[PDB]
Amino acid sequence: IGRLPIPVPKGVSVEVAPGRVKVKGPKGELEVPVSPEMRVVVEEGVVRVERPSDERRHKSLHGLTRTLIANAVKGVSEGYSKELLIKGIGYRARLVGRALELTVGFSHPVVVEPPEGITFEVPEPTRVRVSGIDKQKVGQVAANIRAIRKPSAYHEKGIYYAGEPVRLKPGKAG
Amino acid sequence: MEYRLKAYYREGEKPSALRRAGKLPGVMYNRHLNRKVYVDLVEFDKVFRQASIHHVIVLELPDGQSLPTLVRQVNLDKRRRRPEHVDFFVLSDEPVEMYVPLRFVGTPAGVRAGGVLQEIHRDILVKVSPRNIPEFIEVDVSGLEIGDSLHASDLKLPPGVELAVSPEETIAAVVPPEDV
Amino acid sequence: RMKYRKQQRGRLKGATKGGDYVAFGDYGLVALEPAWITAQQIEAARVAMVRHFRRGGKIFIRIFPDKPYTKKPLEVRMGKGKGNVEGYVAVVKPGRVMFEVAGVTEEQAMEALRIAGHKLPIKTKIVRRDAYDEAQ
Amino acid sequence: KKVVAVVKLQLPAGKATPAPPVGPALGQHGANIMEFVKAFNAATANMGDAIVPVEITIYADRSFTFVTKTPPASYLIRKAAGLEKGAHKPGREKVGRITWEQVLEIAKQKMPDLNTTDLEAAARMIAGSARSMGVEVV
Amino acid sequence: MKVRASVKRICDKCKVIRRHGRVYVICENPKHKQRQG
RNA sequence: CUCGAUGUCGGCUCGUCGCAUCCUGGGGCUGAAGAAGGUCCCAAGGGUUGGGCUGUUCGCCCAUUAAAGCGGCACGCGAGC
RNA sequence: CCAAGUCUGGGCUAAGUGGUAAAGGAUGUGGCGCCGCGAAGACAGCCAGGAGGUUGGCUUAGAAGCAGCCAUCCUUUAAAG
Repeated sequence: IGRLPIPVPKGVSVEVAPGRVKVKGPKGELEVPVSPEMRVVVEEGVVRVERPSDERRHKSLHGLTRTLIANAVKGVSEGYSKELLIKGIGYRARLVGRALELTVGFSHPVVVEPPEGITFEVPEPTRVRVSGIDKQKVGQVAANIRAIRKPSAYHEKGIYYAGEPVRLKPGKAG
Repeated sequence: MEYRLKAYYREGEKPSALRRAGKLPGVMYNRHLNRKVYVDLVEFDKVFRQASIHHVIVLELPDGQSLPTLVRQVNLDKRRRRPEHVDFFVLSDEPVEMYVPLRFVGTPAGVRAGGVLQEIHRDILVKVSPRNIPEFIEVDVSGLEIGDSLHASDLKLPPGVELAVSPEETIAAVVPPEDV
Repeated sequence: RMKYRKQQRGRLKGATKGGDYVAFGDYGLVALEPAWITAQQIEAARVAMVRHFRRGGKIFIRIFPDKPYTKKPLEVRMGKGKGNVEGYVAVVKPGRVMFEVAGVTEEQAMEALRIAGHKLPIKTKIVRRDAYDEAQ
Repeated sequence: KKVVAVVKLQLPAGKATPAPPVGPALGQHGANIMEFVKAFNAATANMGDAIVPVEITIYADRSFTFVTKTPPASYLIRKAAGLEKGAHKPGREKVGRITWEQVLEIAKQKMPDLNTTDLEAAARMIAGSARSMGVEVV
Repeated sequence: MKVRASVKRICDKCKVIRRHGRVYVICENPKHKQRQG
């Protein structure tokens, strides 16, 4: 009925492997997992997740494999870039090539090294974030950076994903 | 309106097995004639539930003998309530034993006056009027504070008049939740 | 608590059911699995209700603070004539008609009770009569 | 920091800078005491002793005030009526009680600004907010 | 915030999050770390 | 059980688990600006001074300290004082 | 471990509950009755408006919903706080 519906365009290399569905698009044959009963189809332009029963575990499973491989593919069509905005009079942003940089923790040696699909975009450096390939991996790294110097809901000099409105805890007397 | 499905062996044992089934024991009684029929709970209840149908009888279809009945006695099982045995009277004509639905408007002057809240003792009435009384024996009274109380006296006996209870005693009254 | 002017020393031990049930306002506490209960604690619930309510609409009652218990000494050895009377309570053991009117016209009264008891001294539930009840 | 929009101010016509609603109020909220106040004088000064409510700021039409708009329900009702402050307590007290016709009449009297306006709206509102304060119907 | 027992949401939009039997309420209010696991 | 018998205080000497953690870190929280506080969950690793007077373990006082914790084993210890 | 089915049949948990405890607290899990609803085409998702006496009681420095003790209505359709 509705918990398994997706379209598989692009001439996507959307192909079932040995326990893993290999979704190949720009570079990575993203591994979108596969459980034994789930089972799925991809014909012409239609991509469907199967439901070998209708219990709790499966139902979720459906939502999963579905949205997931869904990902795998839409992804492979593009790649995946992360929208991160650094903002803080107490911070600098520069790529250096294959590395973090940036700081508010007054002893700037902030040397990271974009794992993979991850590339660094500093055109600012306020608007400055990353690109990846792996839906999550990207999110995760972003969090890495963010958290490592970010929080501040009362006075702020931080790194913000999209830049959520974040709290505004007043201070001394007022 | 109501109905039922017949018995065989009673007093207790079998009926119990019934409860099990989903049927509680039923005593079928009329002016000096009687036999046991059985209670299929679920619906039994629904109707019962009507309550207006617990005071004011209705027609029960049993084997086709469409007849008139009211509750005259019953055993609801303390341990969870519900029953231990359901008892009714099918009635010819002479209705004297009536504890029928009682309504009244306590035309505010209580909790919207002295805060006084209205306690109801009767809510219902047991008098006479052969196979003839609705779901509303009724009365009313704005007086709702001074220590005020209304009784079987003032009463106010509509249509098929017939006080079969007492020379007063009160229907209810205004209690000071906090004075007045 | 209350039992003023009693008549004797004490009761003793036993118990398994009774005869509490009806209704009486339709704001009721159906005691469920118990034993005696401190006339005081009782007062607890009393209060509890009283306050929850907007502080006036009057509740009712139920089981009385009828019995007297003794821990006997204060903590000594054990042999006195079980002397001394120290606690006074109600005695309800098989789900009972704990009767609490008030005029809250609400699951509000529900609440007040709800906890007065949830607290109280045990396992119990609450409700309203629905099999009515016929007296003389 | 300085929130800019019409600031509602309930005041006493003839007067000119009510401590509570116009002293600080106008000033910091988005309006202003003595000047909004005196233009006001110019105006509400001829309608002030049964409740004078107006909303003010430096607003469109390019000016200072905004809209002088009929005394609140209950305030004008009582204010035409009789006793003093709120009935200390409404509903339970039943200390202030008006009269039908009298109601429909003052009702039409000030009626103008009435929400869409009508006899029923006027008298009915009178009873409603009237009771609201302590101005019940009797 | 932890309490072996009680936890009954309150940040009003306060959430019943099952985390390893961990009876934990998640919210948007530091006040509500409802940890009763 | 124990009396044809099990030597009970306190203190030494040598301790050994416990955690409801004193000090140590990890922590979400604040009525958290910093700082320093207080509030709980995780974690016993190591650490967990000297005197005074009192047969007192307790305790009060002196001077420190990261701290100078509670308590299990006949309130551990006479075949060891 | 040691004699004897890692029987067959239909179920439920999955925490190892086997292998110990309460008051109590819960979108656990599974099971059955009452309500509103997909064609007065639903709900979570989501557009826009979130109304005019409402902004009436003590405090009135403020209840003039969102300080607190009383009311519990009027206009008017997003429909009605």
